[PDB]
Amino acid sequence: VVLFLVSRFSPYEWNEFGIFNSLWFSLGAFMQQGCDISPRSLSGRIVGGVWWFFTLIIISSYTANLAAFLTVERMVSPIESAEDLAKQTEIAYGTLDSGSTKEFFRRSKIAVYEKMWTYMRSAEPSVFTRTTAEGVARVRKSKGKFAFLLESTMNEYIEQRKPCDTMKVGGNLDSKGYG
Amino acid sequence: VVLFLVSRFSPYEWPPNEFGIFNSLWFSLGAFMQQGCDISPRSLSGRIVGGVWWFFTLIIISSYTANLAAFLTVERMVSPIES
Amino acid sequence: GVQMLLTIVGAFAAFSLMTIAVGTDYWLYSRGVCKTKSVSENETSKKNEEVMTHSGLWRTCCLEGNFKGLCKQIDHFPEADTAEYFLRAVRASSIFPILSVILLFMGGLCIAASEFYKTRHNIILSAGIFFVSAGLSNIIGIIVYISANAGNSYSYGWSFYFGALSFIIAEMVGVLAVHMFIDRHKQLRATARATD
Amino acid sequence: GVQMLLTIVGAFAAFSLMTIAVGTDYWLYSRGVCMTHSGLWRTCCLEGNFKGLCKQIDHFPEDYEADTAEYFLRAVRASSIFPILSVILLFMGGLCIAASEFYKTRHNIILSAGIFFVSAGLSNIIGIIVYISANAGDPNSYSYGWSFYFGALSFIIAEMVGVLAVHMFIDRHKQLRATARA
Amino acid sequence: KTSALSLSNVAGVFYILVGGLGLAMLVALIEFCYKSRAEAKR
Ligand SMILES: CCCCCCCC/C=C/CCCCCCCC(=O)OC[C@H](O)CO
Ligand SMILES: NS(=O)(=O)c1cc2c(cc1Cl)N[C@H]([C@H]1C[C@H]3C=C[C@@H]1C3)NS2(=O)=O
Ligand SMILES: CCCCCCCCCCCCCCCC(=O)O
Ligand SMILES: CCCCCCCCCCCCCCCC(=O)O
Ligand SMILES: CCCCCCCCCCCCCCCC(=O)O
Ligand SMILES: CCCCCCCCCCCCCCCC(=O)O
Ligand SMILES: CCCCCCCCCCCCCCCC(=O)O
Ligand SMILES: CCCCCCCCCCCCCCCC(=O)O
Ligand SMILES: *C(=O)CCCCCCCCCCCCCCC
Ligand SMILES: N[C@@H](CCC(=O)O)C(=O)O
Ligand SMILES: [Ca+2]
Repeated sequence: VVLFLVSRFSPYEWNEFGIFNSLWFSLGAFMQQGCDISPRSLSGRIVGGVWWFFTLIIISSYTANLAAFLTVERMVSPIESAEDLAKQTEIAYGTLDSGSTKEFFRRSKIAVYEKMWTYMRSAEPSVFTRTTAEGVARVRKSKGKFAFLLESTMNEYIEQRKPCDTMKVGGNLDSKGYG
Repeated sequence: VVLFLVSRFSPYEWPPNEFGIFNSLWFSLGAFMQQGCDISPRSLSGRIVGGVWWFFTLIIISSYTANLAAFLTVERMVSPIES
Repeated sequence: GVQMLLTIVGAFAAFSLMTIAVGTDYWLYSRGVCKTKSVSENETSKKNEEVMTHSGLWRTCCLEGNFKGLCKQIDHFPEADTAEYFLRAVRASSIFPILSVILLFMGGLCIAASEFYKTRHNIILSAGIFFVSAGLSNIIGIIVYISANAGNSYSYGWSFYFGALSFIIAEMVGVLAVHMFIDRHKQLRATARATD
Repeated sequence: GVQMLLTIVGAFAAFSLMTIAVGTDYWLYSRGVCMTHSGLWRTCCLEGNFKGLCKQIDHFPEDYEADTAEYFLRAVRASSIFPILSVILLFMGGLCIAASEFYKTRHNIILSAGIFFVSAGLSNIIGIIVYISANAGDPNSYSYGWSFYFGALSFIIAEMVGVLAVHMFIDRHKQLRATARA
Repeated sequence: KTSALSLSNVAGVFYILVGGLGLAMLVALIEFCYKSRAEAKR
């Protein structure tokens, strides 16, 4: 608009830099291509000089790592925090029956921790598993529609072992230890 | 072919431009190579074809040059077992 | 007749869209707190709870929770150099977003005055400069607003998109205003040549 | 005319090559189940215990999650709309050329044919891209067969025919100006 | 390692290009239909 304005507003000059030819000139400069018309006036050349400098800085930065952004397979997750489980209902989750990761839900007064328990009780078929590896394996076969809740150390062990199809999301919710 | 089609088919313009079947190939080739001279499309339909071709060229050429840097800078790869 | 008509509609639309954007606090949807939080820990337990927010340029407010419908003034000078002081001063003062509103208003007067002093032609040109200048001021305001907010997810609101939409309309009016100035002189020169 | 004849021959070659490529099974040579000469619709067997057994490819295999952008790529792939749409447009182009001979007065049927052939070529590009993109989302060596190149060749023929139809449209409209010059 | 670009990683720019060519032909034809109809009246 400015290039068209400066090159045509003056009645004492009556260039080919109309409104539509100005759009083409600016587009050609940014695309790193050539022009068919070039301004012949001081005001017009200032507009075309700062637009070439702007183009140079912007096209150099963009082309820096264009291939890297095109060849990156970023690791995306469905959920990050425990709060996500409460807010949805599609995926499921449970805990090791007769365990210390279960009693922590029943005896907690926190809103998030009380809500998740509610979802568990009325979850047919039951989500609790009598043995550890009966849950972690059911997760693998569930097509992603289950999230086990187990301690950090075990989840790190069952994360480096093949088939590495399981992983950890977010950080711990409580700090405790064995004895 | 599209650039030639939209620039010559209409009989309500007659040769309105130099964009024949032979100069369209030359224009497209120059644009892709990041060279170019002589003629640029002046009709609305022709400008659209040139604009997308310029956009297409910018991504492909930049991707080639950016990726070629990695090939020229391949770091020495080593087998898994290294001790 | 149909070109002047569009200019008046465009000028009114662009001016209305920009003043609404300045006056409505729905520029950004992010996470934050509303209460001053510096209440000398009178209640203490009622610590700042991070809730969905809809900030603006002058005042923030809460979008959910127990504090819903509570607002607050945005502290742009929290508790250094020449690159993080002038930028915040511009952002705090919002000179450019306000300047864009002023220029659009000034341009409207020139269009309004272009139906009384029809013999004068530089009035229409002055309007074109104001509408183009207003668009350039709207660019700076958007850049400053985004740059300051970079000082973790967010989503720009309708108010942000009203100023952006105002820039496009203002630039279109500027082109239409310059084209009227160009056409006027062409007619004036054509008639003068015919008389010669 | 000589130019007209080459257009008629080109139209029938492009239609035949595109039609064959759709119906054939030697688009790709890859290792899997049924060396396998995978096709556009059904994959078959090569050197092995089975050598003729063919099976309809499962374009929606369950292994996870179906991204909404990945669900629409596999829908276009599975239905091969673009390769089929390339055949239809080439067929329409042939009819328009034939219809021109019967009338020879309209002049707007020779342009219509040119649009179809150019449009047919553009559809074939999409079909090629969709076919390659879908395969690249699966697993360490592969090579395309003659069926794939028959579709690629048909694109070149179709575009060449499209140019001829436009040139005939231009030429016929030039003669009218000369006749209307006196 | 240093991987080579695949058509999947660039097919997006191919769909815009084909879309632009189709749009350009549509624009040209629309202006053709307008002039052709107008010429009949005149
Ligand atoms: C840098 C990012 C840019 C993003 C945005 C890209 C699009 C910009 C539009 C350009 C106008 C091109 C077309 C101009 C057509 C001028 C000619 C015209 O309208 O018609 C005259 C002709 O003689 C009879 O039609
Ligand atoms: N969050 S923290 O690191 O300050 C932290 C660290 C720890 C906490 C509690 C907290 Cl809040 N409790 C545990 C305790 C709970 C029972 C298990 C281990 C001891 C006895 N010790 S710890 O692991 O040292
Ligand atoms: C004429 C020159 C420009 C040619 C067309 C350029 C189109 C740019 C890319 C298409 C719009 C994409 C919008 C973002 C969508 C998304 O992120 O999901
Ligand atoms: C002759 C007219 C010139 C008009 C120049 C307008 C633009 C000036 C700069 C605007 C932004 C001010 C600087 C903010 C950023 C910073 O310094 O931190
Ligand atoms: C601080 C930045 C201000 C930007 C906006 C200022 C616009 C000024 C417009 C003046 C137009 C003058 C045109 C007529 C001149 C004349 O009488 O010859
Ligand atoms: C105006 C006509 C245009 C015709 C060409 C447009 C083609 C658009 C893309 C078609 C195939 C898209 C396949 C899915 C892509 C994806 O979401 O990954
Ligand atoms: C996807 C391919 C679509 C192909 C569409 C072909 C259109 C051909 C148009 C030929 C010109 C028709 C002009 C008629 C004008 C009129 O009489 O009103
Ligand atoms: C100047 C002309 C520009 C033409 C722009 C045409 C845009 C075509 C876009 C095709 C998108 C294909 C479908 C992708 C769907 C998705 O993954 O979101
Ligand atoms: C006058 O108004 C004529 C209208 C003609 C409309 C049809 C033209 C379609 C051109 C675009 C075709 C794009 C094909 C892309 C591959 C399928
Ligand atoms: N370590 C806990 C069990 C951990 C779990 O169930 O995830 C216990 O001894 O009860
Ligand atoms: Ca480089």
